[PDB]
Amino acid sequence: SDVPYYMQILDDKGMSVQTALTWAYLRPYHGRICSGCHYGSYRGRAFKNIHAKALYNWWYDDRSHYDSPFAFRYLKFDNDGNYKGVKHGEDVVGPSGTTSQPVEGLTLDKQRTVDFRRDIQPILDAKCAMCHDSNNPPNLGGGLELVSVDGIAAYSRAYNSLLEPQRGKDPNIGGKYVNPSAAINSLLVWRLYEAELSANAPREKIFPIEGRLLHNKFLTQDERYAIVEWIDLGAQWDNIPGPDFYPGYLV
Amino acid sequence: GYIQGTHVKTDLPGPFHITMSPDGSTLFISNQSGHSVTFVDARTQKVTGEVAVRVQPEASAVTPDGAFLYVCNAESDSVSVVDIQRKQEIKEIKVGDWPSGIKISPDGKTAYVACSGCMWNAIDVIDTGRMEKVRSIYTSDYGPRMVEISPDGKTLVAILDTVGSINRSVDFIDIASGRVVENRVIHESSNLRDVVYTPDGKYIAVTHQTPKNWLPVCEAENGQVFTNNVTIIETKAGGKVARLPLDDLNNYDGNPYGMAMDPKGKYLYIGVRGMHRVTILDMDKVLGLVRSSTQEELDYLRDDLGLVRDYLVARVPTGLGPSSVCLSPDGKFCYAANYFSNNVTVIRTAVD
Ligand code: HEC
Ligand code: HEC
Ligand SMILES: [Ca+2]
Ligand SMILES: [Ca+2]
Ligand SMILES: [Cl-]
Ligand SMILES: [Mg+2]
Ligand SMILES: [Xe]
Ligand SMILES: [Xe]
Repeated sequence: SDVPYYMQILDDKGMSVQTALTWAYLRPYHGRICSGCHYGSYRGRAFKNIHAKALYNWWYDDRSHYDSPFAFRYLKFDNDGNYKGVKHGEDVVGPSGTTSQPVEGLTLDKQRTVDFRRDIQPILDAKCAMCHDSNNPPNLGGGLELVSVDGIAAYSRAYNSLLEPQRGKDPNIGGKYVNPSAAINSLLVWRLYEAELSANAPREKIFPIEGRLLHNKFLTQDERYAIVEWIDLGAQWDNIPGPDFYPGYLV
Repeated sequence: GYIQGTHVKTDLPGPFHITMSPDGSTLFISNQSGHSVTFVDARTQKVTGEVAVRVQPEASAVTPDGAFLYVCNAESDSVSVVDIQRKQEIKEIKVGDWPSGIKISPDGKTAYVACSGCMWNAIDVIDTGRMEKVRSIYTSDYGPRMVEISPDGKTLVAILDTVGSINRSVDFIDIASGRVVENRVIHESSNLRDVVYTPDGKYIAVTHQTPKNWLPVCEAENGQVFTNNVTIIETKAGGKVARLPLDDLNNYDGNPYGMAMDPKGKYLYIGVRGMHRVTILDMDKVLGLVRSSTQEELDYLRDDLGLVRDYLVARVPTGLGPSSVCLSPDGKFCYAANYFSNNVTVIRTAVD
């Protein structure tokens, strides 16, 4: 509570179908209800009468403030990559008995994010850059070495490649291989899962009919979903606030 | 001297061409109206002599050691062998009609001469030891304008500029074999003035124009009649042929002629004869565009009039009629030969 946040509804593959773009905040001990996902219950429409299961998962105990579960850190998937369920992290916690559920994610120090340099880039170096060079777009090689563009060196080759815009496409939607805050709409994710994930096609020709290569078996589930999380987070480069030890802009 | 195609005399040299010694100490300028070749010291930038050759030279090539200069005499239908140190022509070998260009093999053992006569298709080979024509390599079509030899030295391309043809092609020759392996057609092209190789030999660049012949002649806007283009061809078997625009919407480069390739292949230099300027392009952005685009997308991008600004480094003011350009071995300087102004423009490149 007392922190800015928003939310994303997810499918069985754990990708965001719809993102809520705004900044929501909760006061301590407070709680907030909504009829739907931008249904208009908080804008132009009366609350629809709905009897929900979640209502019984909220507060059932007289000795507790809230019996509702805290946000889980990880996910577990089955062998096919479908969503199996939610998984606890190592942040678990005075403390009193004022809630029934385990206390998770209240430590600001240990709150997890996906950083391209620390997380994605090594995966790219290991499983990708071998076959991808200047001669085979996108160019994922070069490691973490910064690339100067218009007199400014910020990110690496792989980041510059993946975030490259596409002709005839709104950059607010996405680029060639990447759609910020939509993984399901990203061509990269389309190829990594080797399927058409959404009703929005990134471009006209996607899967080559000649010399095609299946990319779905190149990554483990953790790596691939790490990329998915990275894209759904807005596909940043430096996710650690303030100056850090990881490669970046320096003068 | 005579103005080309006329009996009228002129005192002006009228340089049609320029090249440079592999050691970069000397510039050799072919004077079309002067019927001679001007020697220029690169360091002091002043003329060290003028060597008389046969009548109307349009081209020249230097041996790897730099002890000899092979000059193409167009109307004499010949090739002059000149001693560089002695500043004297030591021989005349005679070839097919209108050599427009000549190139020396990497080993320096052989010189290839493109015969540009309208009804003439030939590439004449010349042994440097015999100092004489050996045989002739017949191209796929008429009027080869210029040739180029790979850094490999095992392959020879010839741009075929063919009168009365909309589709104009490029021939690939196997030097050891001595005949045509493949012919690649540039569609809707005309006036191909040059062909150059990338240092890695994976690409070739060709300057030309794209006419629209099948359309009424009405306005000058949006390149309704002529657009000006540079084409990059992948030397790979089944490689892409990418026709790219040289023009802005309201600004065109008239009749691109000469080309100079950066030693490390970073930049491309294009002499623009009509607009009297040198167009410098970024080759990593161009080739980057070629590799990352399909054939369809490139074919569509050929008519994009805003595309140039992506890969265009500069357009540099020059003298009148810069028909040819050349580079120093370090690639830090680009020289452009101006016919009408009778001079040479020296350009400091982006390389530092
Ligand atoms: C060699 C076995 C490769 C490895 C390792 C990786 N990729 Fe690849 N990729 C390879 C080929 C031969 C091709 C050609 C097109 C095809 O679909 O086969 C590709 C293409 C891609 C693409 C599509 C590019 C486009 O359509 O514009 C993407 C998005 C891509 N590759 C990404 C990618 C990633 C993330 C990799 C690490 C898991 C990776 N590639 C490895 C060959 C090889
Ligand atoms: C699905 C994702 C949800 C859910 C579960 C909730 N919201 Fe709402 N929300 C959503 C979208 C797509 C948008 C607009 C995004 C955009 O314009 O780009 C919003 C917006 C808001 C706002 C801003 C004002 C407005 O647009 O009406 C507020 C405030 C807001 N949402 C609050 C809110 C509340 C109280 C919810 C109950 C938990 C809630 N959101 C859920 C999508 C979604
Ligand atoms: Ca930081
Ligand atoms: Ca003749
Ligand atoms: Cl709602
Ligand atoms: Mg008009
Ligand atoms: Xe929200
Ligand atoms: Xe210019």
